[PDB]
This record gives sequence, structure tokens and C-alpha cells, in this order.
Amino acid sequence: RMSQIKRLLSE
Amino acid sequence: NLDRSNDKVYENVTGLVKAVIEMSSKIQPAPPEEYVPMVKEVGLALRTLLATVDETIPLLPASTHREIEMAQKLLNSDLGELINKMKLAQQYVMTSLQQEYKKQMLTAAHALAVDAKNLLDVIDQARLKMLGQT
Repeated sequence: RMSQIKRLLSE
Repeated sequence: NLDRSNDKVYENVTGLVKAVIEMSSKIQPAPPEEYVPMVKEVGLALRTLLATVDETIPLLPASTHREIEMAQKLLNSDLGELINKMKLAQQYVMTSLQQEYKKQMLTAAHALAVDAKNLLDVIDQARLKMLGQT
């Protein structure tokens, strides 16, 4: 959920 | 890889993704006077994003235009779909269903972010092509 977008957020 | 120092697309996609994240983290505790503004805030980010892309298109090879425009199509679609759920959740404020409609907002926004992320991917592939990457 939260954790999923939060990674791709800073690549 | 790519220098992002003045990549407007990348900033605009970041700021739209942050907007979805912001809304999501905030949504549950939140009444309509708080959660409508944040959706506005997403939409605005989205438009800023599509405008930038419109300016970039003509700089990128011909063969990639279709695919992008479609990724743009989609983003609007997603936003629409998020507003629908937004309106539903407002209809049913302080009722049994409030929360389960906020769920379908979260689903819609997570779609939007995913698709914006995908749009960014397309653009890159386009630049890389146009920049002469091997």
C-alpha cells in the first residue's frame, strides 16, 4: 500500500 | 543515469507522486473540508504535469508520440475516476460507509501515481532514444 509507492517515489 | 538537474517532467512527476502520497497518509482521520483540497492539489499537479509533457513531445522522436499521448489519456482518466470516488465519499460522510469509500479513493490515487510513474518511464525511453543512447 503506502510502502509500495514510497520506494518508487525516490528512484 | 540521466541528469535530472532541469528535468521538468521528472520534477512534475515527483511533485504529483508526492501529492498522492500526502493525500493518502492524511485521508483516514479527515473530513471533506480537509480531503477535497488535497485532491485539488493532486489535480493541479497533474495539469502542471501534462502541460510540461505537451511542450516536450515535439522535442522527442516521432515514433514515441502515440504511446505518450495514450499515457496522458490514462492519467486524466485516473483523475476522473478519483474524483468520482471523492464525490461518493462526500455523499456518505459520517455514515457506516465513509471509510470503505475512502478505500476506493486510495485505490484510484495509487493508480494515478503508478501511471504517472509509467509516463515518466516512456518519456525517458524517448529522450534516451533522442539523445543517442546505445
